Amino acid sequence: DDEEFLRYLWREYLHPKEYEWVLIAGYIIVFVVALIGNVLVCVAVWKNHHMRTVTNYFIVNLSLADVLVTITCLPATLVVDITETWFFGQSLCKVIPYLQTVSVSVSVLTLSCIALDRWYAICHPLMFKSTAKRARNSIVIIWIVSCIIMIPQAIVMECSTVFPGLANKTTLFTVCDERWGGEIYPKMYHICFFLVTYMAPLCLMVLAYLQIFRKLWCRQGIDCSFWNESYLTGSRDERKKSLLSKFGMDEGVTFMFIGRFDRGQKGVDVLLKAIEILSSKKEFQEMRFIIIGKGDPELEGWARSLEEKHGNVKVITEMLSREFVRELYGSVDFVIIPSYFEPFGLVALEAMCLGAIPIASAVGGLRDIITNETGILVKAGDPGELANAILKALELSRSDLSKFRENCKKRAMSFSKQIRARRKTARMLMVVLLVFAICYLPISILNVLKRVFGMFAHTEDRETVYAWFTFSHWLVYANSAANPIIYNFLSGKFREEFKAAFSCCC
Ligand SMILES: CCN(Cc1cccnc1)C(=O)CN(c1ccc(OC)nc1)S(=O)(=O)c1ccccc1C
Repeated sequence: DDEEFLRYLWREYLHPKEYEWVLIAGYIIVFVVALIGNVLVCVAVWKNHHMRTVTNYFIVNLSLADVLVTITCLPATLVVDITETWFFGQSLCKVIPYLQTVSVSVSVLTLSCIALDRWYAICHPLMFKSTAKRARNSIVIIWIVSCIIMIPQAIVMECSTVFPGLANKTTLFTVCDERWGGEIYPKMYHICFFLVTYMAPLCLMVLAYLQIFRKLWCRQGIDCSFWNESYLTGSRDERKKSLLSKFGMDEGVTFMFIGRFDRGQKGVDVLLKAIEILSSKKEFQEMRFIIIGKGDPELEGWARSLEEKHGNVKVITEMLSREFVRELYGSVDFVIIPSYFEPFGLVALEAMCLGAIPIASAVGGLRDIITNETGILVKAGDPGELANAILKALELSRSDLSKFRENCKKRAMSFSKQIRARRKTARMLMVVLLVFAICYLPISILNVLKRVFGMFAHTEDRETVYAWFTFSHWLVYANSAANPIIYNFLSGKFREEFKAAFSCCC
C-alpha cells in the first residue's frame, strides 16, 4: 500500500539498465573479495614477524588504500552508475571523488616506491642502511603528496540540478560532476591527471623493472645443476693429485686464477706481480699456480715467462670446457680473484659451490659474496697484500681446510637461494604492475578522450559509452580484489598466511 507506493514512485523515476544485474553481481563479488583479501594482507603482515619487509610494508599501504576505496567509494560509484544521479549531497560530492583520486595517487606512488626500492636494492651497487623507517617515511610522503595534489579535484566537484519538462517543472535530477570555468582548464588538468596518475609513473616503473630483470636474470644467477660436486668422483685429495700429475707438476698447495688477461679489470697483473714477489721466498716452492686465460699479449708473455722460469707455475691460454673447469674448482685448494672491478662474483660462486676457497679483492659482488669464514678478502690492486694473503692461505692449508670448504659451499648455496628469492619477488611485483596497468588503462584513456579531446559530446550511441564507463569503473575496483589473489599465487608466505587465516575459522 503506502510502502509499495513509494517504491513504485522511484521505479517510475529511475529508468533501469538491461545490464545492471551483472554489474551489481560483479560489484558485490569485487566488494567482498577486495575487502576480505586486503584485510587478510594487513593482518598477515602485522601478526607475523617474518613478513616484516619493506616490500610488504608498501604492499600493506596499497591494501589500506584499496580498503579505503572499497568501503567509502565503491558503493557510491555503483549507485551513480546504476541511477545516473547523485543522491548524497554536496559535501559527499566533494569528498568521494577526492578519496577516490587520492587512493589512485597513493596506489601509483606506492607501486613507484616499490619499484624504486627494488631498483636501489638490486641495480644500485649500494644499499640503504635504513629499511623500516625508510618505508615509513616513504609512506607518509606518499599520503601527504597524494592528499595535496588531489585538492583541485575536490575543488571542481559540484552538484548541479537539472529541471526537465517542457513548461512546468515537476521533476529534477542532481548530478555530481566537475565544474570548469572554460574549455582549456579541463583539457590541461586532465592531461596532467593522466600524466601523473598513469603514464609517467608507469614508464618509470617499466624502465626500472627492465633494469631489474636484466640484472637478476641475465647478469646474475648460477647454474647449480651443473656446478655441483656430485659429478666429481673420489676424494678431493685424489682429484688434486690426479690434476697435478696430469699438469706435470709436483704435489702442493694449488692456487687457481681463471679470467681474461687485462690491466685494470680482472687483475692478472696484480697476480703476476704477487707471484714475482713470492718467487724470492722459500714458501713459493710449496705453492703451485694454475693461471688460465687469454687477452693482453704483454700479460700473456709475462705469464709465459713466469711459467718458463718456475716449474710450479703453469699457464693455460687454451679454451677449456666447463666440465674441465668444474674439475679444476673441485680439486684446486684456492681460487684467486684479484679483480679491480667485479660486479658479480660468478667465478667466486662457481668455485665455492665446488669447495674451492676464494681469495678475492674486496670489491662489489665479491664483498657481497665472501665473508671472513668463507674466503680471504684483499685490498684490490695491491700485489703485496695479495702475496701476504697467499702466504696466509698456505699457512691455513697446513691444517684441515674441510670446514672452510663446507662454509664456502653453504654460503654459495645460500647466495643462490637469495638470488632465486629476489627473482620470485620481482616476478610477483611485475605481475602486480601489469595487472594495475591493465585495470587502469580503460578509465585513464576514457577520461582523456572525454576531457582532453572532447569526445562523446554528441554521440549517437550514448548507451555504449556509458557501458564502457561503468565497465572501466568496475575494472578499477576489481584491481583491488585481484591483488591479494596475486599475492596468494606468487608468494608462498602470503599463501601460507591466507591458508592459516581460512583454516582458523573452518
Ligand atoms: C578525474 C577522475 N576520473 C578519471 C580517472 C582516471 C584514472 C583513474 N581514476 C579516475 C574519473 O573518471 C572520475 N572519478 C572516478 C569515477 C569513477 C571511478 O570508478 C572507480 N573512479 C573515479 S571521480 O572524480 O573520483 C568521481 C566523480 C564523480 C562521482 C564519483 C567519482 C568516484
